[PDB]
Amino acid sequence: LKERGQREVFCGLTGIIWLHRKMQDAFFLVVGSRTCAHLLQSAAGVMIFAEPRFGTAVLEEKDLAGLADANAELDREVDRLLARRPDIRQLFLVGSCPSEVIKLDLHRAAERLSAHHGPAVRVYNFSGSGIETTFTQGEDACLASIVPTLPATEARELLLVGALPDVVEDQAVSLLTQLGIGPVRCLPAHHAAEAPGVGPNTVFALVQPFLGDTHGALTRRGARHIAAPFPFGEEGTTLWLKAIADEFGVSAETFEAVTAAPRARARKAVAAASEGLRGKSVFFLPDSQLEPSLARFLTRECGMSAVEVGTPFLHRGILGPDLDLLAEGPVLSEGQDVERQLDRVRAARPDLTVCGLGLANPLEAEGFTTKWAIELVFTPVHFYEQAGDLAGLFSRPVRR
Amino acid sequence: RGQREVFCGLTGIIWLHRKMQDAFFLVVGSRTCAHLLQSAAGVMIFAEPRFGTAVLEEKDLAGLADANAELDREVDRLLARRPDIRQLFLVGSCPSEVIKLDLHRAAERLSAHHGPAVRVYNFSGSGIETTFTQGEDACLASIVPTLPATEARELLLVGALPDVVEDQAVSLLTQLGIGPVRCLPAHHAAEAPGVGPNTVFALVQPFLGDTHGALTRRGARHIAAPFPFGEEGTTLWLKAIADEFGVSAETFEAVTAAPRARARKAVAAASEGLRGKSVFFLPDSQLEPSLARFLTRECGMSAVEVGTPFLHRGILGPDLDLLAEGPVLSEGQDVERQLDRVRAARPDLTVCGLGLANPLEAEGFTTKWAIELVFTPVHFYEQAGDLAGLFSRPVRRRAILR
Amino acid sequence: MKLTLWTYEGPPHVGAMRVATGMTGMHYVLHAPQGDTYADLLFTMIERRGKRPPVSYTTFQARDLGSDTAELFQSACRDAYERFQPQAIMVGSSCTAELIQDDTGGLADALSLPVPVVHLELPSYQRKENFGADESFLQICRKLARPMERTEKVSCNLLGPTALGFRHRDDILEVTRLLEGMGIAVNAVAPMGASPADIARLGAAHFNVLLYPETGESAARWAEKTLKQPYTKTVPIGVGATRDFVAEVAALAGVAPVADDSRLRQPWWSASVDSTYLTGKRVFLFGDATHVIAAARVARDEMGFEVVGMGCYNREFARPMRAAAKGYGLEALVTDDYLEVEEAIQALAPELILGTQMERHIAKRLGIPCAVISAPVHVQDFPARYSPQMGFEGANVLFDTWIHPLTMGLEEHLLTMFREDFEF
Amino acid sequence: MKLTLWTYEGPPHVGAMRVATGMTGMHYVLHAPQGDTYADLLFTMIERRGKRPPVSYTTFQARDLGSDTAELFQSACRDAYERFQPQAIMVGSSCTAELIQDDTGGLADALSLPVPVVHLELPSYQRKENFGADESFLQICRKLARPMERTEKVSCNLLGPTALGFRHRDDILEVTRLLEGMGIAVNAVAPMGASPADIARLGAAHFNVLLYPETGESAARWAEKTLKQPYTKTVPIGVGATRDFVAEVAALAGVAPVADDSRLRQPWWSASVDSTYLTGKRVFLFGDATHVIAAARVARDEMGFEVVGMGCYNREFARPMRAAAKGYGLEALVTDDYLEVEEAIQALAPELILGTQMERHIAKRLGIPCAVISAPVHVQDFPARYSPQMGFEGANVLFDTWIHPLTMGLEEHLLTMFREDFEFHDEAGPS
Ligand code: PMR
Ligand code: PMR
Ligand SMILES: [Cu+2]
Repeated sequence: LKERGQREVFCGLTGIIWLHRKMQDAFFLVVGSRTCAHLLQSAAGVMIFAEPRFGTAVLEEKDLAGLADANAELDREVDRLLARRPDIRQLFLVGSCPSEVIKLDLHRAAERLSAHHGPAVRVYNFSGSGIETTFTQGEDACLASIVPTLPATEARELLLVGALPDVVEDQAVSLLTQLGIGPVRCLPAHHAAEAPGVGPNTVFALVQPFLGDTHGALTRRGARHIAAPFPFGEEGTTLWLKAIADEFGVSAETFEAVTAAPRARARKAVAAASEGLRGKSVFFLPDSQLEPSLARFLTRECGMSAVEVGTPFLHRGILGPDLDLLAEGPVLSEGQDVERQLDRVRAARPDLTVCGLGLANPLEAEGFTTKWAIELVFTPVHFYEQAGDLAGLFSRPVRR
Repeated sequence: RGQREVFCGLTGIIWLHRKMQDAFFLVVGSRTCAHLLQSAAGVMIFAEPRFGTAVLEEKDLAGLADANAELDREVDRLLARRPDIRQLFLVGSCPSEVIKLDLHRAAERLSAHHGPAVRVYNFSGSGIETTFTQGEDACLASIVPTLPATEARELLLVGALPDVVEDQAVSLLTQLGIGPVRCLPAHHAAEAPGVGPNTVFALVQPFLGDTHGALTRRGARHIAAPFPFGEEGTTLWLKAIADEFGVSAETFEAVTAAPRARARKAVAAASEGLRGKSVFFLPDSQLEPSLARFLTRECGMSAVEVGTPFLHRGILGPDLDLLAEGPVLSEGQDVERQLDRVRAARPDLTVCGLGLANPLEAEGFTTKWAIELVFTPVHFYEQAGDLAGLFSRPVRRRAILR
Repeated sequence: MKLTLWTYEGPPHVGAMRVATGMTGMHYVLHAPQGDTYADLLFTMIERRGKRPPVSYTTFQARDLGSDTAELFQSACRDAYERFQPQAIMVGSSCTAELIQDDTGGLADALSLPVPVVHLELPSYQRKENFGADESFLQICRKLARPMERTEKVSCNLLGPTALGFRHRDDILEVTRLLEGMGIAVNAVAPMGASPADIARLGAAHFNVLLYPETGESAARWAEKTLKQPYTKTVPIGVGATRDFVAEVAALAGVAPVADDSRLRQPWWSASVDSTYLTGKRVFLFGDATHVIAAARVARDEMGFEVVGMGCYNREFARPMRAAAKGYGLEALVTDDYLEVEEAIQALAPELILGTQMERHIAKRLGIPCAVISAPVHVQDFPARYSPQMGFEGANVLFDTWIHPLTMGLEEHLLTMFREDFEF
Repeated sequence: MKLTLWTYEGPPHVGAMRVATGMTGMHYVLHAPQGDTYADLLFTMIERRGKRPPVSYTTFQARDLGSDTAELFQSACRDAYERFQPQAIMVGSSCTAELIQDDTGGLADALSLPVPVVHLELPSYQRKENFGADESFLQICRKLARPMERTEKVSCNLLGPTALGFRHRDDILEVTRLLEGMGIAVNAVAPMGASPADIARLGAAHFNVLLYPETGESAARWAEKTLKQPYTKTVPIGVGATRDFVAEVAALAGVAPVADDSRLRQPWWSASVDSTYLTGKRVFLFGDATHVIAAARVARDEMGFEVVGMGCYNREFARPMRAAAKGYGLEALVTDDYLEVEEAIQALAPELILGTQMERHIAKRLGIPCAVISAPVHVQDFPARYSPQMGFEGANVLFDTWIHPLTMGLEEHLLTMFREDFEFHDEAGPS
């Protein structure tokens, strides 16, 4: 739904920036052209300067006018890199726009590399091109790549399917064990040691909103989805914890006792950040798909009137839980071309104008106080203890 | 007579406090000497230094006894904040001399009142008596009377020299069959060397004139040896010491043969840019002739005017004996004439004072700024080619920039 | 195929985008995949250019991989004309549409837009952004700049400055000051502030001036024949280069070589007794070819630095680079990866390495004093403060920026020396 | 009284030297003991003045007897006369020269100097270097300047600049550019570029402009009274202050307030999504009072910094500073010792200590980002590049110089946060 227009979202490879942070024993070999190489170089920023696992093998002209030579050469370069990087145990080949158009057999390449490399390096392939994906969707694809490989466990386990920082995922696990049993197995494994036992009865806890196809891939293994509004505020977090609890079985008393300290911990912080957001117009442009959750939280807690919650990729079975808390007032429009929502912003002037980084500076110069959603994925604001920090981040009431 | 550019003796404190640790220096004076310490230290003052200025406001001007009481209070406060002090120093300054605020009697007053662990001694870096490096001289010379005596042949080369070079020197010198060297093994405690009739002190840095007198007062024996700056200076120094202490030269020729080779090789490597360049040794630190002999002979230089603020010929005669008597010396110091002589003679390398350095360099003169050689290691063999290097630096920089 | 981690240069369409964003009113419409708009971030953040760069990516997806891409481009052009009304418009493709050939120029002609359209042929797999920029500039000069009457006053065009360029914005101001000081009036700076009207007026000058040969040599060479316009070779970075440049444009125009140097403090501030530890320090210059060559002419001739290394990443400019490397007695490192230069400085261990952002970062990783002189930079290196790199004030800027690492090093060395000795 | 290891101000005679060497053709014949020459080194090396500071020192090595010292002072006066050929002579006493009984001006008159001789009193034990500079300025204005006819074109006087100032050179270039771009010419920048002839012409400009109040305000008041030249008050450091200064000088001269803000980058850059992390950063603000007040306005308005503490080291300007601090919700911290500054920073724990040389080091010891916004600085902070502080280009400078330490910290803290320095913690489900 771009009306044949400029969809500002990034190609899925930008998700690799934080994925490599999550799975610290995983390398990501991207076969993109110099454009995709420049994208990784830029969007990663300071990542490049500390030996990042961001192989951006550029396919040059010799890789053109030839197919078997290309993936044979790819095999060669991979072997070279594990020679330089023996520590890596899972290599993440990723499909790029150049890789898609030249019809590179990324799956077959990953297969032969795994075969000659063995279980010591379980090289995996997925797709993160802009021809198919859009920013965060890359993380979806990357975790979906490991989903079939993960050990099959028919026992009732919980899956922490999300790349939240340690100071977030550890807190989530601690709370869940505090009220529930917590057979929590984080799907984005910190190391290959913590291989999660995905299975039929291993119901998976979805915690990052942008994860769409993830749902499908995990449900193929039988892993069911909890209809829990996304843990991103006094409503999303509380509802998510509640639903996760009753899914495994937790008394209301135990839930209240466990979440009593976090509840008061975050209520004061969110209020102390909300007065900068008290009664103003918002506008979510389709950058990264957290906007529905952000509207579910901020509109109802900090009193930010919801004008339009744009979304590049709308979902019905995943977004529904937090969709229920969403008011009908905001326009649920999907991700249009930049001109459309830009003109909407100009017409219905919003106080806060959350959008992509590319429009952030112009609309900032165009009299729109802007907060870029790009900051959201890196800054650890996806649980109870950081709900106030999220509100402070959204606040941004800079005066001159 | 005239405008003299040499700084106060407090400039001695700057390296004295580092070289003689556990020693705090109360420079009692005005805001002016306070500023001088500030600027001279430059970045030391940030690193919690062991000095400071006890400013005399108008309040502490008329009443000398009032100033004394306030100074005692200040001293107690400092030692409470600095218990590690082992020897406080009541160093006088020009205002202190004018106010005739006798810090000697003050040191008597607060000797053991706040603990006998702090041996408060008094010297005077005041610009009204001393001139620059005369500070460290005066400090160590006031140290001398409090020192104990000894009843053995003891080598009292005066410890005004960097600990690394000092360790090198004591290593080689003990290797040359010599025992007591005033080398306290830890060097972090009060050395308290013995000074008796058989004590033999070897002057290490030329500026230590009144120290020589003090040791002579204590019956100690001087060594008339050329000062250990370059190659011949260090060689003659060691040879002389070896003779007077009783050591032969046979083992000496083998002990420092390699060091002699390094010194000569490094000087030959660094004097490449220094080929017959005229040197005007402006009187700044009274250290000049010792450097001159090195330059003019073993570096291959041409001295013009090896001046000095003060001249202690008793300890300079050895060094001068190697100097070619062509180059003139200077007991008369006045920039009103020194700069004129420099401008007329057009020396290619001049050791001007820092405040005269940049102006002189603006007049087509490569200026070796002289505050280094007191502060940087330029002594003995390993650090002779280094010294030649700092001297060859200005001409090379001129060469690059034309 | 080669595993790349930090490409010194972006793809060439980034260079064309730089030229388009630099000048006013020329919409560089693109046949690019959905997501390739990442380049807009560079101009909107690192250059902090307010308005969105005047570029309209088609942003095609899995839905669009056939003739629908051609229809996308058709729309993109007609839209861009009406919505983003230009006076001149570019066409071209990224890597994806380079492979999926769509005849960009044919599509643009099919619209037959009244404003001139500049067909851009940009090989996006064997060339880089510096090329891309130069090629784009050349194509718009041959499409818009036609020979015309000389301005009655002697006048010159600055060619080379380009949006997202290392201190280009300040350097135009400095060189303009200097040229006016001599008496030469600047006819039209292109392509950093020019407009299609200005590119039309380009021919009216007496002689082009090459500020940045990387993005301007092709334009100047074409102007030499089409417009009968000589172009000066000596980019004026540093005091010596400034003197040569002054004399050169003086000869070219006909005016006296008088240039006001009352703001020159570097000759004095480096000849001072303070700057004597700087003599004979080892330096490793890396980065843009012209910047590196002029920075070497400064380091070895006005500062006293001893050049122990030298290297470049503009293969296009390897020949002058190698010539200068012989000039200083070294061997040029005409590479394009950080591994080679990293190994080079590790072997060399110069006191002050300086160059691209990578040089600074692997200086820090190696704990070596680090400065920045070349093109690839981040938002910090793009300053708000007036910091040109050419002219006399450029010489002073070079001085301070280069010895700041040195002063930091000396002060920290002292601080560690002091307050620290043997415990006992 | 106290153990002063750090003293922000210097002795009064140093300020007198600042003024003297700022001028062209003015010798500061100073009674001083041998060694008090050290300040010539400060001027020569920190500021890198080619020609040696035109000051003489009647160094009395050990003839401290009043008969001798008087003779040395007289001889030095006359020698400085026919040696350096100044158009006027400045004579005073420093430190012990105050203690020693001399008539610092009577002898200078007695030598029958044909060139004017300005007698200086500098109480060397209750005043400081900023006073000394200002008082020396007042003296040279009294002696040399004289009311004459107003220039036909409105001429503004750049009162205040001296040598060894914080960017007292790029700053006057910037202010002259703004003023002449509006149209007003400058008659004579009085110190940091004014022969005694220029001071003689100070009575022809229309309206004074007090660039740096501290060193030149007293001259400004004397100008307003005797020369009947109104003096502006606001210092144009920043953008808001610059607009105010432009309007003020427009009113004082009756001209249009046109401003060349085309160079203004700081407003737009501060108002950028790149640098919104600035909001809510406590900044400690120390240094000389003028620069601190101006930095207060900039930090609170242009950058959105929440200022936590404003102190100064010159008591002479305390009252304006306490006024401003009560404005910003704080209390001024006018002091003289570095200890109280260290304590204030320690307690308040800022994130950006904009202060003098010592505050820079206090920051580095404490690991807090540092910057220099005042007068006491070593040679490093006197750059060769065009680095003004007032004017629009001054606003740009301010922006970058203040932001650069925070960015150094951020990219430093990032490289720490990054996996290269963070492969130490791990979690495996429920541990
Ligand atoms: C692809 C272009 C681009 C550039 C220029 C970078 C680096 C950088 N991106 Mg943003 N960044 C781009 C995109 C993205 N950035 C990424 C990273 C990153 C962060 C965490 C931050 C940010 C920002 C920036 C900036 C300007 C501020 C900075 O250098 O950190 C650069 C050059 C900056 C911000 O948005 O404003 C404060 C900020 O704190 N980006 C990510 C998220 C994975 C992507 C997809
Ligand atoms: C202008 C007064 C001044 C300042 C600010 C300092 C610090 C300092 N003085 Mg030198 N310096 C001045 C005076 C003195 N310095 C002192 C200390 C010291 C030395 C030994 C050295 C030095 C130098 C300097 C420096 C570095 C900048 C310079 O002045 O050239 C400062 C900040 C420094 C240098 O320039 O060489 C690399 C050098 O090695 N200072 C002393 C010894 C008592 C003197 C006389
Ligand atoms: Cu720095």
